Amino acid sequence: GRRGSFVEMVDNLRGKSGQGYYVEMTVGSPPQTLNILVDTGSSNFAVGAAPHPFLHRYYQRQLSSTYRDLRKGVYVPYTQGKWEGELGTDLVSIPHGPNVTVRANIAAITESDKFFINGSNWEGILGLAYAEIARPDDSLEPFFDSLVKQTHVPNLFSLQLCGAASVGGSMIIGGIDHSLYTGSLWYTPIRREWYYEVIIVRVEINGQDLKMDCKEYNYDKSIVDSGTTNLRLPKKVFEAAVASIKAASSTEKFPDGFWLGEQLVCWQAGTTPWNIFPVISLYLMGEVTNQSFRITILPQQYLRPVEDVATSQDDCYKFAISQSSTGTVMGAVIMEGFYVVFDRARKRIGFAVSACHVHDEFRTAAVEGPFVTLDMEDCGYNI
Amino acid sequence: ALYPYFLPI
Ligand SMILES: COc1cccc(CNC[C@@H](O)[C@H](Cc2ccccc2)NC(=O)c2cc(C(=O)N[C@H](C)c3ccccc3)cc(N(C)S(C)(=O)=O)c2)c1
Repeated sequence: GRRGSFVEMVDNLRGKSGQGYYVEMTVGSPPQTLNILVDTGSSNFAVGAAPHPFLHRYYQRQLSSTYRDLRKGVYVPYTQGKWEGELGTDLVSIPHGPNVTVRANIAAITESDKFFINGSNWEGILGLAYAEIARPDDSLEPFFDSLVKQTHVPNLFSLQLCGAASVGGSMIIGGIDHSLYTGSLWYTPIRREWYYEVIIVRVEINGQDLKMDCKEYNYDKSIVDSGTTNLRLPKKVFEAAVASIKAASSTEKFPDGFWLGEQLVCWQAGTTPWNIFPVISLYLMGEVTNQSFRITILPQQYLRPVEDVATSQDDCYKFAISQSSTGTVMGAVIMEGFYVVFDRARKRIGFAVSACHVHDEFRTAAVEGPFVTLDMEDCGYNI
Repeated sequence: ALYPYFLPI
């Protein structure tokens, strides 16, 4: 639509709190309109193409004169949910993105399990990571590769995800918009092009170092993934962080079910005691030798509001740091703090403080550096 | 009033 300038893309994301950020897209001729989840954690573009009780609409191939069948089926399992369907290609646009149309690979989802989310209001997923993790294999070009190859759009995008039961945010395809952040952009390298893999080199909780061998933080990888809710941490790191949070906030008496995300903590509306809870800092590898920077999130990011489970008299929350056995996942808990620039052209990810992050009058999310890391240990997990 | 309290999910 129209000029595709950055001002037209600001605020092009919507969602329900806790159910994913999506952008509007059109597929097929004539255009069929669907809300598509923005997922930096995977690389397949896939839309519902069959009735499903959670879907209010879906893509109908037979209606599109520009659809082509690739006669190959496909199966994707994620950490949460799975789906299968048929590969094909079709014309695709983004009404509040660039002003372009691209022929892209589409998976028509015909069966799924625990994938679609009731009331989330989206009907597909946009995998924005690289080919290497696309199913069935890396020869299925992801959408972002197609868009850059076929158009003039610069090889970057950036995301501003805004926390809380409606959320919003922006995907700027092709550049950086100055009104979505304040302060400076700090960049960490993309270690390998598959997931948007990065290296964490130090973790602090309330300024106190977790004091683990830095390889533990990236065992067996660390990714930035807009399709995952939580900050997911490898088991050993999960355990230490909970301990450290529990101590800093004297919540040793909270049930351990709260800490495994099996129960909500509820306070009188307007009284959440933000300040008993510690800020969390990740130091990320810098762009020069032995330099790093940190990102810092508040409890306002790692405690997430949950609605319609209890009286409006009360705010209730879920602990949204959880355990993983497949590496760190810097999910929405992390991304809601910052403006995040996915600078594929220069193999780097940028963080700046988000103009829209939830904070209080005492504390804000921060992005700070440079720090000289006296340690020349290689923090990446290798074997 | 009793706070905080906990709810299952
Ligand atoms: C094939 O690519 C793979 C395979 C395995 C793992 C990965 C790593 N990235 C995972 C993401 O791609 C996928 C994409 C996705 C799945 C299901 C619905 C919607 C999106 N996300 C998840 O697997 C995934 C999605 C969620 C989740 O609820 N996401 C919803 C949509 C969301 C809510 C709020 C903000 C962002 C997202 C939670 C978790 N957790 C395990 S948690 C409870 O620890 O947060 C995992 C990639």
